[PDB]
Amino acid sequence: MEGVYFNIDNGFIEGVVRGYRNGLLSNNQYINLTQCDTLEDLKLQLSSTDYGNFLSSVSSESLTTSLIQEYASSKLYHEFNYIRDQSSGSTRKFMDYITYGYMIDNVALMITGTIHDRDKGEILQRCHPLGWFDTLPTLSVATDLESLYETVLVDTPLAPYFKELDDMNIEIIRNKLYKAYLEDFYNFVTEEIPEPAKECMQTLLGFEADRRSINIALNSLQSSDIDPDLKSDLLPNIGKLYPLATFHLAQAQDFEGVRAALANVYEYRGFLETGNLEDHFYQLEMELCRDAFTQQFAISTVWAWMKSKEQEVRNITWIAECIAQNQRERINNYISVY
Amino acid sequence: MFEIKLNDRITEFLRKFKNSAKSNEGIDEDIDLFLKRHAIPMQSLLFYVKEYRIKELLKPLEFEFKPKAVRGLHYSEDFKKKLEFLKYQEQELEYQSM
Amino acid sequence: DEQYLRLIELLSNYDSTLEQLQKGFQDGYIQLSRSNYYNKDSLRGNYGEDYWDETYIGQLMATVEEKNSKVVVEIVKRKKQDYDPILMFGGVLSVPSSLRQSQTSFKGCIPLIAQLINYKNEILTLVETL
Amino acid sequence: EKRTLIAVIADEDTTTGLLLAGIGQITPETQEKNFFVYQEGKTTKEEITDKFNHFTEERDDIAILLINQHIAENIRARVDSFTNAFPAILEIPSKDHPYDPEKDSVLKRVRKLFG
Repeated sequence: MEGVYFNIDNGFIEGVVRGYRNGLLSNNQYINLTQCDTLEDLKLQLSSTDYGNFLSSVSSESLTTSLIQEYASSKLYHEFNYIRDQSSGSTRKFMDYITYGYMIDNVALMITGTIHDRDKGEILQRCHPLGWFDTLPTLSVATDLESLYETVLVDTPLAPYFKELDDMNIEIIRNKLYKAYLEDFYNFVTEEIPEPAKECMQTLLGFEADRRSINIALNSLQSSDIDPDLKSDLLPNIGKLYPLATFHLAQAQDFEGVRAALANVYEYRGFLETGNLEDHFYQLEMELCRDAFTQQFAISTVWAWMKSKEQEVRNITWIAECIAQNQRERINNYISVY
Repeated sequence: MFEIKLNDRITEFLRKFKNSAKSNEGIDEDIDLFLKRHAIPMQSLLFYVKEYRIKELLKPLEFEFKPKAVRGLHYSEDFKKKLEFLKYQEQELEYQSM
Repeated sequence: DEQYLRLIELLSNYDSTLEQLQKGFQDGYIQLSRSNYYNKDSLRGNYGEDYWDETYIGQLMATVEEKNSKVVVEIVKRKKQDYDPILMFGGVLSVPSSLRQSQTSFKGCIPLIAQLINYKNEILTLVETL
Repeated sequence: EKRTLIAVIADEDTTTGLLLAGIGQITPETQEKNFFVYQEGKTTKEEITDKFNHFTEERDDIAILLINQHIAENIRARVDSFTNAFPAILEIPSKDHPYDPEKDSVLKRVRKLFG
């Protein structure tokens, strides 16, 4: 049974992460924030939640929505790093993998800044704390393929995923990196994570890979140079769409074909039919995470917490935008399942 | 973005237009609302001037700008008290935690 | 003087433009904000600093005519660096569908910017004339 | 007329919007950084005035100087002192501070006419 051996290594971690989950803003707290009508009032109201005084260093006048988002995300990352510190063995590998996605994001950001004529010194101020690694500034030697895996990326944990350098090439490299990383992490979950967490993380990673696959399939229609072979190379092999719907998406070269491919899958049909697609993807993610919190002795609770807290940071930011911009007529467009 | 204040020239010209080419139902209603609103859209003023062409253009200009939104108007008194308590706690934090 | 009536009309064309400039930005910002939301596909999150490219030569160039006492300014395509700016944010696969709406609003603002500059200059010329 | 470039002193979000519009970070030739990213609560009047002078006096190719209106309201005195025709200044609305006609020089100047 899961709880028989889970609490040997992950008892404290799971308890603390469950406390963090208890700290997620409930719909009532989101409504109270929504009632706020200025950024300083939002800061006061947000001090009453588990966010506490995270904005104590910011004066009421210096407060801005970017600072709110940055500070909430810094709190989230400090909490995640704390949970990672207490982690060991398979749990530590699980959290390292969680950070691998942000490492890939940081690689892409650094190379995009490099082609964009921004020095690495200033770009490191933008890199996520989770994705930091030693050779991060050394990877972006130049705007050529000799960078990354050729010189420095071999020392990074992303090295196995690398098996010109224009903006389009940058995005293709990033999407290939996510594809390989998601496949590798699905494999690690299947081979090394206990059964409840195994299935929960398998479902969550299937949804993540499907979100990607769908987004790439839809966006590559916009006069992109990615041929269907490259698209097939960009779609992960782990999603709920794999292999039938993934193949249909890869070959489809029109919106109607993509919609037909999605209609094949029960879990996603209806997402592309109506409403904003990203809203549907976020709602599905939140429902999956809320389900993931019903399982007690599962390390998926960590992932479910991260993607939950991350969503929270968006919501608190979106409200902070609508309050800042006086766009109150859409202040309720956030997703909150708690 | 802004209307024209209903100065003496504005009031006199609106009264004349009420019994002039601008005596149309819609134009007359707009003029009456402006008199109630103490200002008229200046595009409507130009339209009335065209209709008359009468009165001179010189006048004591005063632009009625769109009122600034009042922040916190929809706050409930309970919400106001909650914000006041949180503000008091934040003010205390500066030295209680020192 | 009858010309004052024209001034009012001029001001009207200014006022409407301001409102058409009040929108576009107003919309262009909120969709831009809604693009920070939907940040999963973004490189880092908020669209802003760390996304810009100093190597980006402006796609838009403004020409000053100086053909009369009233200064007249126009904006056109600039005469590779001259690329569509949305690609700066990862425009082929990663930009949210709302960043495109934000770009549309901000582009729609530019002709209004040129118009507003022109009307401001004409109003100042008339003010100095009267 | 050689003036063919645009200069902006603005907030990060307004600058992002202008970049999305098509304005570039540097001039087509002899490119130099033409964007000053004003930050609320972290920039004194001196810096804003210095960059305004940089864009208005030097950089002869700058036809248009787009300024977020709150930045101008911070340094309204310097803008009022400024007087030229080759470079044209235009206040534009910001994310948190929409365009405010009560802080527009044209409104006051026209009101001074009394007609």
